[PDB]
Amino acid sequence: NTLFDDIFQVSEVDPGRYNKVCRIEAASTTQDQCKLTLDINVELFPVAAQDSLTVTIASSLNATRSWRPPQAGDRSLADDYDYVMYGTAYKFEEVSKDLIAVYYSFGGLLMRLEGNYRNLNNLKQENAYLLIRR
Amino acid sequence: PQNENARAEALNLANTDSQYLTPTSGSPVRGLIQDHISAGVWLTSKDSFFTREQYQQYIYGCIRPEDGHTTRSKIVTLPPTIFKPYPLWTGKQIITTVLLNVTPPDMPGINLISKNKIKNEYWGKGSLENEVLFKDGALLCGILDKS
Amino acid sequence: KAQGRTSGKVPIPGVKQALEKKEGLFRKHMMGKRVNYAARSVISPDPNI
Amino acid sequence: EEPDREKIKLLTQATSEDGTSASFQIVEEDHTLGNALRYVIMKNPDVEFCGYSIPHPSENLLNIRIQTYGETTAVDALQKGLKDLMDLCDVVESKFTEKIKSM
Repeated sequence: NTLFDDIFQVSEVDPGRYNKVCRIEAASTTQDQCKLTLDINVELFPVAAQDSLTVTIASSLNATRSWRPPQAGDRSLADDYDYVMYGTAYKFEEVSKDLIAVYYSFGGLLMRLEGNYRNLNNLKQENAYLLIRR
Repeated sequence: PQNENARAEALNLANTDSQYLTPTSGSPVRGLIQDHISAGVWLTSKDSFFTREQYQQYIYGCIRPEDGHTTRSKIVTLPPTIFKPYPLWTGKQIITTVLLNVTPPDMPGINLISKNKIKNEYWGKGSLENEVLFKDGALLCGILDKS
Repeated sequence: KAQGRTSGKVPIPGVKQALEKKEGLFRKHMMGKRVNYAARSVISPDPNI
Repeated sequence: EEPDREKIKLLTQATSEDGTSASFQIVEEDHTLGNALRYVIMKNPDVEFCGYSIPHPSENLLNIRIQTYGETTAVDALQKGLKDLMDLCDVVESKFTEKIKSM
């Protein structure tokens, strides 16, 4: 089930001493209080400045138990996207009033969401799939 | 030593496991040295990605259930941190797996908030790789050093 | 104690000098000894043990 | 006759009760067989875990470990990867025989 979905306009793609990992900074196009900061594997999914990405955070993908490599005859929520990661939320913060930030870590690849309407259904769960279309 | 009394004391009292901290001021004296210090900065780096065939070779190459390194009589793995285009594990996620197999299953994970020796400007702009974070036995942030 | 010949290098150290030195009897054969069932060798590194 | 009974050796202290998670010990081997056999076992769609290990370099012992998802043992997965390692060396031998004829 989708816990967050928006569309983010990329402002800066910073390689920064890495050959496969870039830092993305993207404010959204629908709400004005919310920003993104993401570490993507730029070899698999190359992101430039002034892109129009589509970030979605789900809690699962649709009766699974543990990971198993994909086979034929499956269908996932990841089929609709281009770059799916997986990681844990570890820190909640309110930056000021009317803003609450969450921090994700996709095995060391970090993400920071700031905003106001994500305090509804971003729990502190040890599993939140992150999906990017286009 | 040549009897069972003196064997039970080199196993329990004078053994190397109980001499981890020194009696002078409590500092630890035992740890890895040079090529192990300078590989943790490469393995637990953020550039380090591993395919599935590479990931299980590094787990079994260090942890063998035959010699008695596991605790669950079966090697357990993690889901990858990249699913769709090409499924990949991260180098910090191998450290989570080697602590998931050598620490006992009844206790919860280790929770540590520490630092490194390598400053946050060496890695780039707005990185946080000086802060070592272990949450539920999972390295989520920061490389590993001599520290 | 004894002067005797007084030419130097006095022989037969006697039963006190068999006890008093760094070696003597009481630090080379009581407080430190030589042992059976021991070995020594040059050491070499290994990361697989 | 006499089949050789010290080459392959299943270590029962690491072996599952179903049979699906076992660890073998091959004598007088190294990375040559072990890295080539691990590539071929890992292409089985039923293999969950596969990796080899040389315990110490001074003796010539090779531990390999196979774990399957069920519905195939680690001995049935070892012998498919021993079959396809033979049938892969018969494609390299045939393509290289033809090109010597094709010179």
